[PDB]
Amino acid sequence: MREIVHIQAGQCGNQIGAKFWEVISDEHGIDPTGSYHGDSDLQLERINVYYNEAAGNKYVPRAILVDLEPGTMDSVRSGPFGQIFRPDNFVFGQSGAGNNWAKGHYTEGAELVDSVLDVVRKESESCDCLQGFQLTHSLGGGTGSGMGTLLISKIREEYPDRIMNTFSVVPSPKVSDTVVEPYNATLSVHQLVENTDETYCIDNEALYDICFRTLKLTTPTYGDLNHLVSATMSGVTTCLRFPGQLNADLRKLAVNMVPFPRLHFFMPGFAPLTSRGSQQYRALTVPELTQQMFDAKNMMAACDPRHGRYLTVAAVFRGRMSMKEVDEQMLNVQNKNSSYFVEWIPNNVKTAVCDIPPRGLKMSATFIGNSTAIQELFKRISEQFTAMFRRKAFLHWYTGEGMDEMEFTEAESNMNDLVSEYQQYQDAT
Amino acid sequence: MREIVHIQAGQCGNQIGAKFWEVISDEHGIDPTGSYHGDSDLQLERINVYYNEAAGNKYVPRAILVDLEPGTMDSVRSGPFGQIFRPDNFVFGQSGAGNNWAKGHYTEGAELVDSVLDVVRKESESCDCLQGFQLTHSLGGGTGSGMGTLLISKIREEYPDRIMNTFSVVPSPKVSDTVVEPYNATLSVHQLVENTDETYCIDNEALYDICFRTLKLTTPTYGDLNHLVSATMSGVTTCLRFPGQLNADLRKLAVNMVPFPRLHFFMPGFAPLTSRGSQQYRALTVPELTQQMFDAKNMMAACDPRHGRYLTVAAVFRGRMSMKEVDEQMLNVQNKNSSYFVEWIPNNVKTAVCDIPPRGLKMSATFIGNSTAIQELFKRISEQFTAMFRRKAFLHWYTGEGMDEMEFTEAESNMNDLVSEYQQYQDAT
Amino acid sequence: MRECISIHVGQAGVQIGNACWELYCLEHGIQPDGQMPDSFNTFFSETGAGKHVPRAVFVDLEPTVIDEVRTGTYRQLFHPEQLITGKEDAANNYARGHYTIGKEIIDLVLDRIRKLADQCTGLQGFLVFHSFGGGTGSGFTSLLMERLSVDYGKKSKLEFSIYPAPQVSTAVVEPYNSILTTHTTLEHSDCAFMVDNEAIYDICRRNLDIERPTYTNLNRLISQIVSSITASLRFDGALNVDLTEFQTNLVPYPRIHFPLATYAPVISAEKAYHEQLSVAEITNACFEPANQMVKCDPRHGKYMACCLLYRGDVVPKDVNAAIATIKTKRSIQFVDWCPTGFKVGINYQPPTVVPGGDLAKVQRAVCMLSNTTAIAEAWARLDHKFDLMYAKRAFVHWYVGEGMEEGEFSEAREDMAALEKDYEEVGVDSVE
Amino acid sequence: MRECISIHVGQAGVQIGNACWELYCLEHGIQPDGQMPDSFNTFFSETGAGKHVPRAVFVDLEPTVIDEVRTGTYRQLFHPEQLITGKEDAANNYARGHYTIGKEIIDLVLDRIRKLADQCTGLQGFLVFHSFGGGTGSGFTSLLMERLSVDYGKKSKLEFSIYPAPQVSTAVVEPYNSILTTHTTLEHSDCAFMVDNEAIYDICRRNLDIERPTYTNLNRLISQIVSSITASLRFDGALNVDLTEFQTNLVPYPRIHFPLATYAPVISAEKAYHEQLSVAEITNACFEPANQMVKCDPRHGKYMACCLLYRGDVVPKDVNAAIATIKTKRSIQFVDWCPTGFKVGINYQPPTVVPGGDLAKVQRAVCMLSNTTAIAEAWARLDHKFDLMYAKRAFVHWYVGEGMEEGEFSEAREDMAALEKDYEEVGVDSVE
Ligand SMILES: Nc1nc2c(ncn2[C@@H]2O[C@H](COP(=O)(O)OP(=O)(O)OP(=O)(O)O)[C@@H](O)[C@H]2O)c(=O)[nH]1
Ligand SMILES: Nc1nc2c(ncn2[C@@H]2O[C@H](COP(=O)(O)OP(=O)(O)OP(=O)(O)O)[C@@H](O)[C@H]2O)c(=O)[nH]1
Ligand SMILES: Nc1nc2c(ncn2[C@@H]2O[C@H](COP(=O)(O)OP(=O)(O)O)[C@@H](O)[C@H]2O)c(=O)[nH]1
Ligand SMILES: Nc1nc2c(ncn2[C@@H]2O[C@H](COP(=O)(O)OP(=O)(O)O)[C@@H](O)[C@H]2O)c(=O)[nH]1
Ligand SMILES: [Mg+2]
Ligand SMILES: [Mg+2]
Repeated sequence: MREIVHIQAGQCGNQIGAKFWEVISDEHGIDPTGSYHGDSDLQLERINVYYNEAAGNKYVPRAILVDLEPGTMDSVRSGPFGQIFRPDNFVFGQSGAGNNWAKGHYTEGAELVDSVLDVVRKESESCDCLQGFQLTHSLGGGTGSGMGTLLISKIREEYPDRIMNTFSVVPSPKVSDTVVEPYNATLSVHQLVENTDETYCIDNEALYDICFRTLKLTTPTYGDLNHLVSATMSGVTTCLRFPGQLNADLRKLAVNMVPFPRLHFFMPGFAPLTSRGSQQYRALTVPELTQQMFDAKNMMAACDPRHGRYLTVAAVFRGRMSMKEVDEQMLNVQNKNSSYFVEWIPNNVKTAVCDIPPRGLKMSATFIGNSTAIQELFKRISEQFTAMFRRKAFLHWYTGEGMDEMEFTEAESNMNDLVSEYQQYQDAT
Repeated sequence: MREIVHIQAGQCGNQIGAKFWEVISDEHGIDPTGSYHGDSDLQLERINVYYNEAAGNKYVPRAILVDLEPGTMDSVRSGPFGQIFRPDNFVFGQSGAGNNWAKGHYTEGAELVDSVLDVVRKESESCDCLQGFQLTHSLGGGTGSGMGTLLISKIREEYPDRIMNTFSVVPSPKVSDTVVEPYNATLSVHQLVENTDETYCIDNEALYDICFRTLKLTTPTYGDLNHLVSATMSGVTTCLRFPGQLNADLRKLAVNMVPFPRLHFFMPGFAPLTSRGSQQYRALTVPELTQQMFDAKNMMAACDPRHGRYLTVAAVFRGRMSMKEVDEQMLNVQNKNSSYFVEWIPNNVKTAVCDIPPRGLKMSATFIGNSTAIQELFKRISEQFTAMFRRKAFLHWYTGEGMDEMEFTEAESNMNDLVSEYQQYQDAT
Repeated sequence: MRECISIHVGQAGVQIGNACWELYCLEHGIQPDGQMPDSFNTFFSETGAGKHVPRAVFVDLEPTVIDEVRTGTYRQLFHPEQLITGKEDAANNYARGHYTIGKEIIDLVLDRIRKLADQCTGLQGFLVFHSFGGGTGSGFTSLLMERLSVDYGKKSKLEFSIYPAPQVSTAVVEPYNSILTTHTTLEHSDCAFMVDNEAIYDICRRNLDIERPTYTNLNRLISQIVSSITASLRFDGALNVDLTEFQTNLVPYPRIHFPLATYAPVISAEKAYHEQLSVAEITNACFEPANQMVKCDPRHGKYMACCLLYRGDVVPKDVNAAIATIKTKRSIQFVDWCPTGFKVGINYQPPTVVPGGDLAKVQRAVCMLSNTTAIAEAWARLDHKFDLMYAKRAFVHWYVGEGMEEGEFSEAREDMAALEKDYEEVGVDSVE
Repeated sequence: MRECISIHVGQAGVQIGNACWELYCLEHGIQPDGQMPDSFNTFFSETGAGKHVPRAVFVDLEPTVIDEVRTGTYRQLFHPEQLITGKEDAANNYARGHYTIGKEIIDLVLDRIRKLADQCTGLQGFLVFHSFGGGTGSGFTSLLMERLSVDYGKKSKLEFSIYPAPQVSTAVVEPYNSILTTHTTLEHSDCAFMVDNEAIYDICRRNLDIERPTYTNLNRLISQIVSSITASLRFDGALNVDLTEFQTNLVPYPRIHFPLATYAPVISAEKAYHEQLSVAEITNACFEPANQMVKCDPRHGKYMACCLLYRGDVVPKDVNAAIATIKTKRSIQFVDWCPTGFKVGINYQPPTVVPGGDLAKVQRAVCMLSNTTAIAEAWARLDHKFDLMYAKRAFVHWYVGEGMEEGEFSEAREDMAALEKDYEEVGVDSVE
């Protein structure tokens, strides 16, 4: 009941998912072999939401792994927890992405998407009552952008009522991994505003700061950065995998956070985050969770929330706590920060309380916040997009794959139809 | 209830506070780890006034440590009781003071004060009902003067009704540590007369005498001098941390000692003080406390109280004693020394009695006296200030940091508006 | 299974290959016999026995330098049907490279490439290692780049050329051979990397403190660049890159595909101490104008795009701090239409040390592949040397008599002058 | 993390540095190889291995004295890109130091300073160790102090010069080189400490009872002063001081920044007994006019400001008694406008003893940095020697032919005479 099909895409979407299933297996007590070595009995009550029971008390994940080159799949199956995925789910092509959106969504996307959807449809007909999908990709590359938004356009035709949320990795402001990443982002946001139901914008630059300013790490590798994202992905559905006092799911956080069907770009946050030699001086109580969420050095998107207005705010708490002390802290941050919220929505803080903490901590929270401070996120992409498109530079790699300027012009015009909404409701009354 | 936020500044304000928290922890029974190893139960009744309860029965001090160079903070965290402070409170800069007021209050003060007040505001919103702050600095240096008076100007804008007292170290008459210390004192008293509520003037020269004339020490290091100041800082709030017969606090000693809002510069005194091999010949009774306070070899300021007049006098007694024998001694010193007090204030001796002595002694007192004998303190600074300013010497280090002569002239004119008040009420009737 | 074959043309191509394939064998423990006591399946093909052969085709018109391979130490490694030779050299002549001698064995080489293309399925692209100077490296290459775009087409073709130095020129007719081979490869090549000889002499004299380097010591430093480009295919990295991804991020317009390579750190073994060599230190050694391996001042022009290829014990956070300081400097400037000008690649394997070498065992190394408009000054002086010699019609009687239209020079110069104003179109800024 | 690099210019700069960096290694147990079996991170940089290198840049125009370091005992300690040499010396010539030879390698030294400035974050200031006598120590320094105030500016620049003796003068043209290098450093330096050679001969003859000292024995006593100034950065003290704090408390006017250094106790090992050496004893040995290390009688002028730097087992109360008796004496007098004329600094670490030396292991030592107007008599006689030689236009033909305006002498002398009357402005008292 209420199953979730997990879809991965690209180099980055694999290396998030290969760390994501390492966290879920440690919450349910699953070895790298695939068996069960748990201690309690609450871990197997809702095991069907991500795991299908195989023959012989083994549980395999409901994951679908997509890439255009076999290089990243070669390291996922050979690493830890790589012997738990079913080998039929590794759907990879021999050509290669080329770090291009045209080779991701038009040329090599169509040669592969008819073979991916034989795996998506097989997993969807095996579940009892499907809740909704989820996707992990990145807007910078070619496979996570081109092949990643191609799957959503095919799924939403087949499954309209099922929810579809993506954990994107929006490119950083200062540094830039890909030279043509404004083209790979502008041609991807145009697909996500009409095909998904909610979208989690994550910046790499906001994750390098938290490992340097809060956790105080000398050498944070991508195993350290992607462990924070995987803790937030599990923190949204944690009211579905475990019983609680006030239960939520992927639909309650979709209704109460999305007021208009185009405004569904979020920013995630996690609490608590302590340093190594400073986790004993800190009083790890309930109002320590509240003061660590709302400050701007804990957001996972490189944008200051003080510039905008929070439309809707979701707080998903975990662990045995009290309900008065939640409503004490969530109200006081709405009175002293009374200007940074919005006026025409009264009482816009959503509360959800689970019962089981993550492995290691005593209690924890998860911040799922919507804001108009992400208009700075699209005014920076659309500035870099029009700076490159007006010279028609890097365009023959896109035009040579069957593409015209109307594909670009209707993409940039749609983004300025999105900026003119977040600027509108920030000043409405 | 009635919490106190402790702020430190400079090289001297750290080495007083690093000895100050060593005395408070020995009164409440706190190890250098941070746990509790007490014997009675009165030590944990009012533990919240300086310590915040952490997770796991540990108590961390409510201290905020400020410096412009990391040199002094490197020795505080590595010394004894240095592992008890929270590592977020160590707010230090990389530039360096330079022993200059212009680099303390204008240039490097503004680059740091916006980061200090994120720690001050966080500790102030954690307390239940705030009593008032306190500050430990020195008027000679640059960080304790420039950065020290910059914090008071920012706090008094945010928290007007809360009390603000400073434990300054006024520079000595004969020797001089800093060459430009009249500039660093005259530009600091101009800030303290309009921003603090009471101020404790302490001279180094008066502390070298007591270790040489009274305690008879061969080699008094600064561990020996700063142990006397830290015993007086705890002796003011000792009626707040422990129950008594006639209770006081930082507000009763602020109302009853300050008749006019500019006259709030005090002089502290402590009793009893015995020598090493002479603490058995002395009858340590109640009138031995009285005769050791009022004589001029026990004041902590290098100024003779016989030249002036006591306006208000506070005596804070500790230990199980009787109330008649207090009022016997406090009255007889007001009849035989009838000229050295003032005429237009009848019965100007304030009494406060606690119940718990310091660790080691049977009973003790604390003298908080106001006087017009500190007009000798400002007639010596203003004489040295006008002796240097009329040649305009050492002035391009101040003028080169954005400063004019009107900053100096309105500072020296304010001090002569303070000398003309203490000379006025000494001869009033 | 991302395979890639490499083609070595001319004497400058082969003597780079003898130092490249020396390096690939030592990274995977391959003996000179091909034996060894997976990830290396890209540049090799394990046979039925335990023997590995390279996916390389050496080709030359003279049998001198190929007999070094057939008689030297790496003798049993190469398949003897790959080492294609000829009777007589082209001998500093583009016409003998493309019309007379090159037409006689071009059918034999394409037969050998197609026998190496059929046993691979993840064939990304090619690697042509040639030189603009000689006859075979220019004439036979310009014939070869035509025959590959006809047959294959979609595969990303890369070139590691040897650009002629501004002052040191061995052959006299290098302005003739450089223009005629760039008129032809401009339509077919996708990215042609530039490496100059004279700038490597400036590095080996100053940094390594070797007063007398030979061509062997120059081929060691070239093969370190060749390794660090194809390092992401042969190992696992935190942020990989492929050969299809170089042509997308460094070639903005189809006429501008001439980057320049830069490697760091290049220091001696006695100087390998005394300094810690962090990524914030060795990244600025790439953009320093004294360590670039093409004799062109980068402050004369603007950087269009750059590609940093880190390898070794490299922290991904400290890369982000190292690139961010470069965009704050004032001597380094980018073009106005390119706000995002970096391609970042991190690999885990540290660079290995060939024995008998001069560089030391380090923990990290950076290969920069930057595409700047500072090369536009270098194309101007090469067109200035071509206009001086052709005004007197010097050396033309060799090229006419070997089957070439005399007016083909006038068609080559007008096409190169069209390339010259294309950098002027890029370098200007925009209105509003 | 309060870091500080030091620059050694000229032969007098280097041979002080060979006795300074001998002393810093022995205080922290550093081997001559740089190894050792924290607090010393100011004057070193620990690399990836367990090896520490100095933050020093030796520079000289002649390759003679630098080859002592490259071949001697302290060979593996210094980074070989720091030891910057030249072909030919300036050879007692300010014009070759600033116009001809100094202009050819000034771009190389600033590149090496900027590579040591980027890896530090608590960089307080510099330490230029030069001499007024020679060509490189004066000409190349005056060029160097211009290039640092342009680039850095805010950092406190200190100098430990070697002031020429009133009677003992090795070079003949020392009145020419001293004026031309003081006309230039007057606008850029913040505090230039004076140490004279002849006054150290008077101390080594009388106090230490050594009849024949060499330049090695003089460089031991200089480096003790260099250690005691930077002792508060490298260790913990009861009352510290920083290099930014010297320029604030000793330079009252921007034209008067010439103090003089004085060290005590300087006694032999056989005389290390028979006396107890308390702080009330050794403080008056500093203000005694026979132990000052500049040949200037301090009773002719007035003390503007003084800086006592105690170190060792020093009681803070007994310092207060020791300074208070000095202000009661009658021969010691201060200027009228400065009532508070002392800067006090106490450090805990006792001064160490270099083996093969002449001073003994003591428990405490005082370094005095006093700024007096008794140096104004010394500037008068140096201007008296300059006016005698320039009246006959002697030695001018060397300086004109090496690229210098002939009237620049007349601009230098009028600026120095303006410095001469500035001490007369200070020495007078005030009305009322
Ligand atoms: N980098 C590098 N360049 C080399 C080397 N040997 C020769 N060259 C350069 O190659 C050019 C000469 O052309 P070659 O490659 O020898 O001629 P070819 O293409 O083999 O053909 P022929 O002229 O017919 O023999 C000059 O620019 C030389 O500097 C070498 O070992 N390394
Ligand atoms: N304190 C000290 N002074 C020295 C020493 N050796 C030489 N001097 C002084 O240095 C001056 C001579 O000038 P140099 O410093 O040697 O000249 P230079 O700057 O190195 O450059 P050139 O004149 O070009 O060789 C005289 O005043 C000497 O007394 C030494 O070991 N210690
Ligand atoms: N957080 C995170 N981002 C990554 C990781 N690997 C790659 N990325 C990001 O992914 C983007 C590059 O796209 P990529 O997925 O490799 O290309 P594609 O395979 O063609 O889709 C850049 O924005 C990188 O910052 C990783 O391990 N963690
Ligand atoms: N009582 C006492 N005074 C001290 C101590 N350390 C320094 N001082 C005094 O502090 C002043 C020097 O100021 P300092 O704090 O070092 O400079 P700053 O850091 O720039 O503020 C002088 O008046 C010293 O006498 C100490 O441990 N105890
Ligand atoms: Mg050849
Ligand atoms: Mg010399």
